[PDB]
Amino acid sequence: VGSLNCIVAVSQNMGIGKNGDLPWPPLRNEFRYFSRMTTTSSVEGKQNLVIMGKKTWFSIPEKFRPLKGRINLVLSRELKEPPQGAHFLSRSLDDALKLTEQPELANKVDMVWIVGGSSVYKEAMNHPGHLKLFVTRIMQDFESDTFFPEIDLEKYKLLPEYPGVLSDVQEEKGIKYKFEVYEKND
Ligand SMILES: Nc1nc(N)c2cc(CNc3cc(Cl)ccc3Cl)cnc2n1
Repeated sequence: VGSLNCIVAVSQNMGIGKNGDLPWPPLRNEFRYFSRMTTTSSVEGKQNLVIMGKKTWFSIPEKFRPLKGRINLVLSRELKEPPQGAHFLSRSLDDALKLTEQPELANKVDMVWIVGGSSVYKEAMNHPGHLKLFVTRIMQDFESDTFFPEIDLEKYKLLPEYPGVLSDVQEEKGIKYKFEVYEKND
């Protein structure tokens, strides 16, 4: 299995959701970036795995589920089988990553991308090991009801650039944003 990664877009007051939708109007190129980063696999004959909580799964418009070209795994203790359109179900993050070593996944998965929501991000971020965060900073405040966990900069180093990742300020629908990549290894 390849690298372990979180990807997120967050507003200036750390918001990632309001009522199961984006705090901000849709940003088409920002989404294109999320799709390209999560879908692109370095390794022939493998796909990337996306891991998400139940609420994150149901927040994706039906037409985009499952995320195409990616293996889709949902996390839930309540659900007893993968939701309609999803591929895998695990009770927890540690379980999902364990499954990634089983015969049925071991040779199929390249990168793993955690795509939300708050508790799954939080658990990943303080679990020892090599982890990157791909963070889009939406540089305004947006009313939100779910939030990104604190990034501990003592552990997470902001990379000065990354191949495939624009370094400069982006702007869509009047809203400035920028892409960042953080890395820890502990
Ligand atoms: N950088 C970044 N990282 C993520 N994890 C993202 C996740 C999504 C989720 N997809 C989606 C979700 C809702 Cl709530 C409404 C409509 C759509 Cl198309 C969209 N953009 C993302 N950008």
